Amino acid sequence: DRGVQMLLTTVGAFAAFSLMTIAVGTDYWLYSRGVCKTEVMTHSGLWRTCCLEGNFKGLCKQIDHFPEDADYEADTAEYFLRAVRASSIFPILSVILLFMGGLCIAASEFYKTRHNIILSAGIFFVSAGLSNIIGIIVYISANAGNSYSYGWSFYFGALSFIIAEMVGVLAVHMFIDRHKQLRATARATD
Amino acid sequence: DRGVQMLLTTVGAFAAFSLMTIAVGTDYWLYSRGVCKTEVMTHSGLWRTCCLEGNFKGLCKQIDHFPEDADYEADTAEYFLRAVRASSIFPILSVILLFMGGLCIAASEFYKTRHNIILSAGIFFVSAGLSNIIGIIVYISANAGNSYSYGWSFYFGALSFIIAEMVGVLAVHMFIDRHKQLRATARA
Amino acid sequence: DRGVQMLLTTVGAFAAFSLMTIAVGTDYWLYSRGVCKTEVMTHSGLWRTCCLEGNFKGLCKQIDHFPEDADYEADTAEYFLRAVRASSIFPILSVILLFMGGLCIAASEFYKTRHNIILSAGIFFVSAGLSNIIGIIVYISANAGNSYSYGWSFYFGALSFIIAEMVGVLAVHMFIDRHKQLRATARATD
Amino acid sequence: DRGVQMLLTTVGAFAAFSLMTIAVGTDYWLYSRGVCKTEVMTHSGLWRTCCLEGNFKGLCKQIDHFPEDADYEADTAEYFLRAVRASSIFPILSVILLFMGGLCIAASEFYKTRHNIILSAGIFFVSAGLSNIIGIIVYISANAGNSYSYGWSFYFGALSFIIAEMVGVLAVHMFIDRHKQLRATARA
Amino acid sequence: KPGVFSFLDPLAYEIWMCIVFAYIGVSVVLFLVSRFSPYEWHTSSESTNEFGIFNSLWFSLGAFMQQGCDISPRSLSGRIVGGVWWFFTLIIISSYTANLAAFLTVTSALSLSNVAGVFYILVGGLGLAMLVALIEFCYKSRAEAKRMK
Amino acid sequence: PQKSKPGVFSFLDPLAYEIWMCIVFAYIGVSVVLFLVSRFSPYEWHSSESTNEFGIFNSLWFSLGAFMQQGCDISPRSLSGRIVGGVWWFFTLIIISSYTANLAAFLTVERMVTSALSLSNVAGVFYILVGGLGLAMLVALIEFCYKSRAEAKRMK
Amino acid sequence: PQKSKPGVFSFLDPLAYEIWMCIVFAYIGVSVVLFLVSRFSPYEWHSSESTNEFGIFNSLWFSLGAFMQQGCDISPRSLSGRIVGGVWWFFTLIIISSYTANLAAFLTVERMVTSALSLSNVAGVFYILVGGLGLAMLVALIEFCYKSRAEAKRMK
Amino acid sequence: KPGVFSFLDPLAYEIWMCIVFAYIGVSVVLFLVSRFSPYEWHTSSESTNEFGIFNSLWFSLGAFMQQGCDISPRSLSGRIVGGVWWFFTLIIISSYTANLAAFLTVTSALSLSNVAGVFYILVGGLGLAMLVALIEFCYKSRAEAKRMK
Ligand SMILES: [Cl-]
Ligand SMILES: [Cl-]
Repeated sequence: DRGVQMLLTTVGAFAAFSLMTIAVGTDYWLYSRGVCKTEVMTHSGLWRTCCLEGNFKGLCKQIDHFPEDADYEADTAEYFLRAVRASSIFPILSVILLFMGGLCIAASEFYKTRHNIILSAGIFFVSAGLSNIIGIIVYISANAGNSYSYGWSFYFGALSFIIAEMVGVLAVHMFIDRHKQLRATARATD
Repeated sequence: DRGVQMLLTTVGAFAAFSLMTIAVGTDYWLYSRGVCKTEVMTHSGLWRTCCLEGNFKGLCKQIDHFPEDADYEADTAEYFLRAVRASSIFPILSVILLFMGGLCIAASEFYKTRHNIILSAGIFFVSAGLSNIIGIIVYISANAGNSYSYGWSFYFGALSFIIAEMVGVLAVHMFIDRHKQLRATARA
Repeated sequence: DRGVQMLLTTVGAFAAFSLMTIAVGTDYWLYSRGVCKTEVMTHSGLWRTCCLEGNFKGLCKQIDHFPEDADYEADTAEYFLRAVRASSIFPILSVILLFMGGLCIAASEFYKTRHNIILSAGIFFVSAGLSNIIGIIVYISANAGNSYSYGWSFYFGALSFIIAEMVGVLAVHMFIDRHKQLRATARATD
Repeated sequence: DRGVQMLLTTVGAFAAFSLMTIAVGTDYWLYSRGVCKTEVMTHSGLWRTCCLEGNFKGLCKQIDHFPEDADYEADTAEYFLRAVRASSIFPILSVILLFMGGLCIAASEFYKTRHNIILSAGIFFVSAGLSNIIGIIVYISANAGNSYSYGWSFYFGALSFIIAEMVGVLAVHMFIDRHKQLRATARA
Repeated sequence: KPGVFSFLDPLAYEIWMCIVFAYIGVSVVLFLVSRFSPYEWHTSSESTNEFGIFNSLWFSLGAFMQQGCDISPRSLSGRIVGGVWWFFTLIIISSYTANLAAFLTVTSALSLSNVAGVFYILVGGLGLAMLVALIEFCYKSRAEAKRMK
Repeated sequence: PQKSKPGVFSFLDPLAYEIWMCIVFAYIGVSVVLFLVSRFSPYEWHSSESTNEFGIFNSLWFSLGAFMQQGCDISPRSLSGRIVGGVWWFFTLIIISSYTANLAAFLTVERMVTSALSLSNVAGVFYILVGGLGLAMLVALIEFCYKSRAEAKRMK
Repeated sequence: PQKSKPGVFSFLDPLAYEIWMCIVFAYIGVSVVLFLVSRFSPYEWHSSESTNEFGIFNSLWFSLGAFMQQGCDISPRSLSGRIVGGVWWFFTLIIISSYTANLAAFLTVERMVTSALSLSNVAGVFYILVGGLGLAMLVALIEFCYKSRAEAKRMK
Repeated sequence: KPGVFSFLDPLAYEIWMCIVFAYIGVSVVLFLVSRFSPYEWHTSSESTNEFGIFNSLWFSLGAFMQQGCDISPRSLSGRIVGGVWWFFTLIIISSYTANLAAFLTVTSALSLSNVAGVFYILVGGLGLAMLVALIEFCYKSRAEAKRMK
């Protein structure tokens, strides 16, 4: 079943990484009323907003992450939230951590003797899920700061978080199984 | 006592089935003010409403489950609630589950070796109680769609739920005891 | 410590009975503004109200437990509360139960072999405390149904409840000790 | 390590005593708006208020603990709170308890056989922390009698409370270990 | 004019009745899913859990009463029952508290006349418990006496 | 004529004094009845110990925990004990909900004789807490001292 | 144009849908992290069993109990597990207080499309409960059936 | 404009600071009254209770958080500490909930922006916990290194 567990871990890691990468790259995060010219229904992601339907359909414009005049930067929380949202540092960090976990899984497959690689993969997947959570919260909060809906990229990211957490649990289970087998073999040989 | 427990289970099953059957078929679920022709003290059940006083006493009229005069249609969820109330699907399901639990009790009575029949009877009675709960909630919620009181058919249904739950507990206890005896025989 | 426990039980039983009897008999339950003629400061108990100070000091009048006109005998809770308050059935029942517990203790002193008398005394004292609680609640509720204070008879009743509960605990402890000694003697002799 | 634990306890005791002593004697408990003669940004301590800016900068005036101009006396409870605040009885008691706990710590160096001295030091430090808490609450409540902020003298007292509690925990641990060793030697 | 049981006002009478019915149903279902299977019994044999019908009723009451108990379901079906009962309890108790705050804010101190009903219920429950304990003790004493003969 | 701030013990304001007295009496009565129904019967006893842990001190502790919405490490197992526990739980639910409905509003009533709660408004809560701590310390110390003396009497 | 009564799922009204989604995600993440910090280290392991009972299923159960203001039969003992539990407890306190502040008012909002709460206003709470019961029954039955089949495979 | 930590608004900053101080003091006093006496230790010897400083802090946090824990004080002084902490927790948490209900009704659904701060704290705590665990693991692993040479 260990082989089945490894296959599930690899498939889930790849699926979560692909879903997160597609969610970050694509721009179907939010359907809302707005203007894509640089008010009609538009779909927007982390970087671009594009009109759908109408006569200007297909035109995309970069999202203005630092809007409004007079640039009221007296406070720090608003500027920090705007900067974090503009960089999208947490979704990209989740993507990077998912890639690192997949790399750790592959390296452990190559080695099959250093159990700490499995633990590192599990830690990477759990941290990727946490980064996904933080990025989702930051994105929604920045959207708050007029009927809207969430697109399939947003739910791709949510499913990526779910799958990353499941794969992290599986990797921790494999690490525990490896150490238990090592202890049992040590007991048997002595 | 296995015989006493079986007798109590059978008596409770019959009593709960009779109480739910009477509650479903009688017209004393609620007392309110209304008309039994085409405002006066009236008693209603699941299907018909009958006037209690006045000149039109004793005349029963079928309940308008989908009125088109003071409501003229409504939302989809409200229509679904009205359909569930009109069919009385959950009280009737409770009656059917109580009947099937009683038949399971009888089948186990003439099938001593089959222990899973006791378990089936217990499951049927517990599910009958749950269906009783759902039917009660559906009926009360549909009535919400200014003085009213519940009649003895409603409380007959409530008592049927209580007795069905107790009989389910007794049946599960009998099943547990039967498997205890089986494992004791296996050990010895 | 058995003799000390019995002495404490007897002293507490007598004290609680005396305090409850004084509280029920005396009329310093409530100081409030009112009229003792059949508005000045008056003191009232469970049966009588008497003016203090002024020129009509010392005159006592029986409390009107069924006041108001038109005799609105429509509901049942108000009439029941008024009747229970007028009879003072619960303070008197607490007095009777305290007397019964003291009698049980005295009877158990003569016998010293029937342990169920100690248990009966403990049950009587606990029930007397419960009756005291119910009577206090009924009295306060009927008073509710304009600045007032509670007199020393009220606090005599409260202290009677406290002492009755303590004596009930002591009596249950003595019953437990007697049964434990019986079991230990049975084990030793067999 | 017994020596390391004793060194940490001594260092923490001295640090907490110094922090509370500085907090009691300094005049940077609060920053507010007031007058240091007989409205301007100013800093206040337990005893004196000094103007921070303006023409009257650098002039300290004793705090009017019982004002009779804009308050014209108060209730008994308010007077008691004002007296407790004016005496600074609880911060000073915390200082005294920290000092006495430090002396208890030092006393055991030449009284290594006496274990109750460590327990006394721990009790003194814990009580000093509790007195710190009471003094902080009294000071804040008396200040309630529209902008302000607390200065480093206030947070010096807060840190003194934290360190006193930690040193009390360490002293109790040392006492427990000493009695552990005593019972181990008694066993063997 | 609020009665002695005006503390039940924030919820309708149908809500209280259905709360009782739901409590009974949840207790029965918890006991059933905990004890019906012979595979939960180890070798009279003993169960792998303590969730008999009486203990199931106690656990359900404790969960609804914001108190808890000394046992907790461990199987999947038992934990499903417990979690759904927890959700029901959270919603219902929160609704009762919010509606009770609304009812009370119609700041004057609460009078004893508004809680006399709950005091009466408490004392009646204490008396009932004492009666039950006394009957159990008397039955056991009679059993011992007839055994000694 | 300045507005009178709530007192140091203003946390008792939401309930009348009679309610507090009856709460204390009900707590005592429930603890006593729980101990009685848990410990009186010799058939609950096995040197010899009880089948349950509900002595008078433990019953008082359990009742206090139930009223404080906290719980403890023990729970009644018998029918009579569970009746006491359940009725006390219902009483606690009703009383605590009624008390905590408007507690913050009761803590800031300025009297002639939305804002954040201030420390003053809850200062009395802290004092009692610290008092309790001090009391407990004293009690612990006394016990230790007592035992020490006894050990001396055992060492001679 | 009659006023629209709250839906069956009106108990979700006090919080936005995004809050509910983030609550589910936070619950999953906290359970996973608690299991990880409780079970990953071989030094927490003694056939061989762990020093603690915080497997993934038990971690999910503990997290659900903490969020439901209920508790369970286990509690984290290690530093990291207690950090997880304490931060989840703080989150639960904040979120549950915010949700239950105005729940009854949210359950009776008549919309354009003090009174006792009616059964209809909480009917959706009951249905789910019964649904859960049914689901649990099904699950239990399935397990039994499965085991029965396995027993037959053992009997051959 | 409420910030990300607007859920702390119902209580003043001094109240939060004194809550932290009181929590520390209660935990320390509970540990002291539970463990200082050699008469509470039985024969390294073991204590009659599990109320070390770490477990005392855990018990105090659980009591304040409306969650509880797996241990409860049994001595008189420990139960005095626990009961007074229970009283403090009841008053303070009830006050916070009442003032938060007042603050939130200044019925519109709560937005994620109003609570996002608490989410941040949660995630931060999780990260911290993981870090701690990893650190501990490393400290054992390197130890095993010097245990394998
Ligand atoms: Cl984009
Ligand atoms: Cl009189």
